Amino acid sequence: PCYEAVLPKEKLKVEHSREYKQERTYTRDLLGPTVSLTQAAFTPIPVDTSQIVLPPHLERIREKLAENIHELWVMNKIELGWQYGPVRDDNKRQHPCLVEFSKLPEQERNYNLQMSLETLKTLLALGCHVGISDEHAEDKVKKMKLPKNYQLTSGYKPAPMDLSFIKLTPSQEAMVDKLAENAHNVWARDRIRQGWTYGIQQDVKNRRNPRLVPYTLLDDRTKKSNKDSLREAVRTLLGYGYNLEAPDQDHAARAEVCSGTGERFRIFRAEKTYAVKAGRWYFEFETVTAGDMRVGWSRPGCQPDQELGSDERAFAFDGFKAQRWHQGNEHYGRSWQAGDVVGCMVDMNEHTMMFTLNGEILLDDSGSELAFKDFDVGDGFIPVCSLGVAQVGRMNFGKDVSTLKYFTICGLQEGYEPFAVNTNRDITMWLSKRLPQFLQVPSNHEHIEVTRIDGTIDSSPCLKVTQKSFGSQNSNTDIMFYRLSMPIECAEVFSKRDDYDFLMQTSTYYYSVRIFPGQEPANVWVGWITSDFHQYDTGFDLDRVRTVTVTLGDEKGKVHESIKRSNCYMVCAGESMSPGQGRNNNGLEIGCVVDAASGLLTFIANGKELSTYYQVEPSTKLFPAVFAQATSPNVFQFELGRIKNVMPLSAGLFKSEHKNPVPQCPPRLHVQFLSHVLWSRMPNQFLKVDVSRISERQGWLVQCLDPLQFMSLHIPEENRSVD
Amino acid sequence: KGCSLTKAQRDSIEVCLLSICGQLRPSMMQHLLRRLVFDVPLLNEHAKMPLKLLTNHYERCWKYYCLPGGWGNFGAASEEELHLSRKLFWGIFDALSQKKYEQELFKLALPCLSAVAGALPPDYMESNYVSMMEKQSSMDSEGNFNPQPVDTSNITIPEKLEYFINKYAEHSHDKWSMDKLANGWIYGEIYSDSSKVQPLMKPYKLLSEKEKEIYRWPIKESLKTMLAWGWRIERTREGDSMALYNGYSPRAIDMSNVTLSRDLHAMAEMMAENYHNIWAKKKKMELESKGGGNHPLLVPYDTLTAKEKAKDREKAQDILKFLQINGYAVSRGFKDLELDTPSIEKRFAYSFLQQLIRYVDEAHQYILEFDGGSRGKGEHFPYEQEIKFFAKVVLPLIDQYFKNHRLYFLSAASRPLCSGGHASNKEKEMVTSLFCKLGVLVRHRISLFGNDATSIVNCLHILGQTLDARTVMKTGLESVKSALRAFLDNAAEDLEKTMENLKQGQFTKGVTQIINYTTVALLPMLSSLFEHIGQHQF
Ligand SMILES: Nc1ncnc2c1ncn2[C@@H]1O[C@H](COP(=O)(O)OP(=O)(O)OP(=O)(O)O)[C@@H](O)[C@H]1O
Repeated sequence: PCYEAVLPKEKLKVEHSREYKQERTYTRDLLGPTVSLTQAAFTPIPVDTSQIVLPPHLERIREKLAENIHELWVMNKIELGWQYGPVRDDNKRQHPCLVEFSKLPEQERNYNLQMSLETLKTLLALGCHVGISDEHAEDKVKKMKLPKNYQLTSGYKPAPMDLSFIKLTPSQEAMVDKLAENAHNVWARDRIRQGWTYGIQQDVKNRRNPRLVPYTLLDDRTKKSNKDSLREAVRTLLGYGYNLEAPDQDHAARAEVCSGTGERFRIFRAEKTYAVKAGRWYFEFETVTAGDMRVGWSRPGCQPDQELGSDERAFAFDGFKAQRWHQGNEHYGRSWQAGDVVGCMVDMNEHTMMFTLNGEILLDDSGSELAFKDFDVGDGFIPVCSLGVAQVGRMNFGKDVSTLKYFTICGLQEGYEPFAVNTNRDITMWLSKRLPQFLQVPSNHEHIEVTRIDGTIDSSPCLKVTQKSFGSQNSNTDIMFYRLSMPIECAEVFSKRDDYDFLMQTSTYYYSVRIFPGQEPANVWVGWITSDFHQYDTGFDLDRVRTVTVTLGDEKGKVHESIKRSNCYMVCAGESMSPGQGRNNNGLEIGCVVDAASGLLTFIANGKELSTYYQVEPSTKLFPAVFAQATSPNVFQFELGRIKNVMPLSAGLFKSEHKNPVPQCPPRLHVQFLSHVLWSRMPNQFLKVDVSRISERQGWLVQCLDPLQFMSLHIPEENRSVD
Repeated sequence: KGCSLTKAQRDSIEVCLLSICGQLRPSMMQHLLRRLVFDVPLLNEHAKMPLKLLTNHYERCWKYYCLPGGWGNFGAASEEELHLSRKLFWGIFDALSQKKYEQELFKLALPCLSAVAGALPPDYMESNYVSMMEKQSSMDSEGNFNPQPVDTSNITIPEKLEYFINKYAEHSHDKWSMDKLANGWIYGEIYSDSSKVQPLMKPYKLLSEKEKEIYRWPIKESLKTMLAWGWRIERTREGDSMALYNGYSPRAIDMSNVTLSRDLHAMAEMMAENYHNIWAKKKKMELESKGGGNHPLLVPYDTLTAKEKAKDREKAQDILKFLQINGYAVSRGFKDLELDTPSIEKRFAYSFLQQLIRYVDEAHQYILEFDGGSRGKGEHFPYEQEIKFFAKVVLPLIDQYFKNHRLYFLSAASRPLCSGGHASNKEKEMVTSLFCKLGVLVRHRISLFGNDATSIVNCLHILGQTLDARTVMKTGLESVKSALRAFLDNAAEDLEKTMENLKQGQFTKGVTQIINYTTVALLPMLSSLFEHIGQHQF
């Protein structure tokens, strides 16, 4: 059952799959990118210690170290009431290992000796160096007395020299605690090797464990178990004088690398039509959590991908560093704590902007209160904010004057008006889109350049991709995703000098891609993709493509048919090369053929038919696509030519040219690339859904009762749909 | 550096170079700094202008060297700049120490040395790794260029390299033939230069056996001078694939289009200076053979201009590119065995402050000898130059260094300056020992001080309100603790006897000198101590 998958102290709730819900706009909690939840899977990672070689003073200390410490742990158990007996059963207060190490099973004695060895070697592997303070310390033998009755059956007196004398410094204590962490991690390693996983209770029948859990989440009683073993081991080791010198402890900063994909921040702003061109306005921004947030005014041309203040689009204020942001970073103001309000002011007519923090007006490094001295009106200014990783913020546009709390103390007497001072309908607020989409390559785009090559009598029409900024500094090499705008429609019902008749009745289409010399082709992938493809990764491989296998079976269970579904149907040119470095003579020519009647995706490279082939479902829209990493100024080229007995891609794409054997590249066809610079419109009204636990017998209830609707505009060629 | 210049010409050159270097990028001038580190320590009359230019550089770009990130636009240090700056600082410091006191030279040198000290990070680890073929011999003072050739005839090449130069011999013969084609030579039976007919239209399998050796031997020397620096070069399966696949018109695989890695671009350019220096060695030998007509291009490669340097970059680039085209691998000559970061002595500030320890203990021994000789009328001692150097540079340099690095010595990686700035506990306690020992040195010695006691008191009290006393009495070397306690107790009875003499006599000879020392130095000193104690709750 799924109820027992919940983390121990964590409580089960049924929550919205998406971040936002239906609530008041000023109480709305804007959310930044979330931290990557890598802690969900508890994978133990004990550090390997086989490479560790024990110092000679530690081999010829640890045998009697080990014997004394197991005599001490049997003392620690006789404290709880643990008695020796012939029978192995622990419940009957009898156990044959309470006797001296010679008499007790030598196998468990040796396991104790090598776990002591593991403790010492792991101290060495943690950098915890050990240096004997004085050899007279182990020359002298001080040993507390133990009565026979309080003692074990053996005459050995485990009590070493009085342990209250020695104290362990806090850093040494910390490293030793996380050494015990490593010990329980080794235990978890053993359990996983056994086949023994996390659960809620001891089920020898089900053969799961409950207690498998990270140390920070570990249970109290076993926590104290490893605490007592830790105390005993380190106290004895210090009692023998074998002083351990702590390794240097230097600070390390990770600064929230763990996040969903590469998104560092999310930008929230109003609609462009709400831009202010004259007057004076005021709004508020409430910082629920202190973080790397920015708030201020942006121009309508602000890019959702770039950070606020880097360019000329936006003017913003940063809290932690107390930095103003416009075309660079300069010092201004102070840092905010959780709950602070930092709402902004703008005077458009004299072209100035000011800021406050909990009412008091922030000042510059100099005495000037003016955050940004002077600026041109431009096309207007619109409220904006930036939320970092694991950041929560609220914006109040002053639709209701009473909700603006510091407005009365500062902003009202000066004459500032709320941004939504006179509006009957709520403000439409736009945020940065998370999922990338395919859009036309801009001409101004300095990194990607597209050339359309007209097809002559002897040459097919070609589209060639070039990088203008290749070989220059600041240029970041990352895999770009390219596709063609128009898709190929497969047949709805699968049927179960060239020859003019065959070429007229056929439904097979062909395009080819030439990888220009100098662009090594292991970085180039060629094939088809569908409209569902929206995956952006800095490192792409054919193994990680999303796929599913729907198996429809008959009544008794036989799989009478199985279907493979995937958005990506692509091949790699590096593996396509049969001769190593045999491609540098001339650019390699991947060729792709699609049979709309049968749904067969086969690839022909250098005149030979590659083994890889795909089968797609009927009525599937396939977009030609090439993914490549740039290693040369010239990356690749699209070719729209036709091989023998195959219809060029123009016939498949355009309906008016269905029966035209001559290849064509109409202006409608263009090369699009995956990009993240797009905004999304947050719906004004959301569905009303209430969830609650009825009872343990009845479970959690979900209810939605009132309808909402939106009219969607569907782009036919792109197989897309937007509100 | 030319000598025949007039004074006005020299001044014009100084101001031009000053303005240019001041307004240039910080990264550009490290090339010139590499010659400055070698020319300044002479500290002749010529080194004055280098002193100004170093002062202006380090005052402009201190924040770059101090902050690990520096300016975001300017970048950060490369650590060879740090190494050369360390060598420059130590050379100026010690050379100025062993040379005699000239008032103008020392006043001009102080800002420079004290600015290098401020620019250099205190915690700076010494780079355990060293350089190859340091070319200070090449930039020799006489002749301006010594193109020393690195010896390479000791290493031999294996059969892998045999096949490699065989294939590159085919490849070079291929460019021979395409240059032939682009030039216009044609096939024939007779030999004529004007007719454009070469006697070599017969194929490679018959091609003459002398004609590779003019490719082999130069390229052989080239690969051996690679392998002399420490390359261990190996081969991949690409050459095996070549072997398995298995006068004439060739085709050239385009080859400049493939771009190369940063470190191997640096690799090609450094091998390029080695081979251009070998070339300039034979050219210079030809010049002494002729006895005249000095070749203008005999200038160092660091001073050559890029157009003429392309002449060996093209061969560097294409030879390395064909090196991994035929599927070998590149290796750095050496990899560091171990980094000695645990050493607190590895910090710049550590070695610097122990150098201060030795110099101040030297000053202590001197002031003892000057007190033993102060009972003589004439204090004509050889150590006046040493004490002038001390009180004019080192103590003012101590002032400069601490008023540049307040935060580092006050930060113990606690929480201020989250970027860092940790001064270790024992470093801190020995700094406090230096403070107390300087105090001991300067007590009741104002009259012997040639009006330098004012600057001494300034440095003294700024050190007084810049202390780490809490750290020192929680952790320290107890002998250092005893020394500081003894200094504070000596001052303690000084205050009592100055209460006494001033109460028996309301108005103010050794006792007169010491009471003047009291009334003009201890009151600022006591104010600084008490205010520091009361602001940091010591
Ligand atoms: N190798 C061993 N040598 C000596 N005594 C042992 C050994 N293993 C277990 N014991 C004894 O049995 C007790 C239980 O140890 P242990 O933690 O291995 O139990 P477990 O029930 O297998 O659970 P887990 O290892 O998951 O915590 C110990 O406190 C000790 O008294």
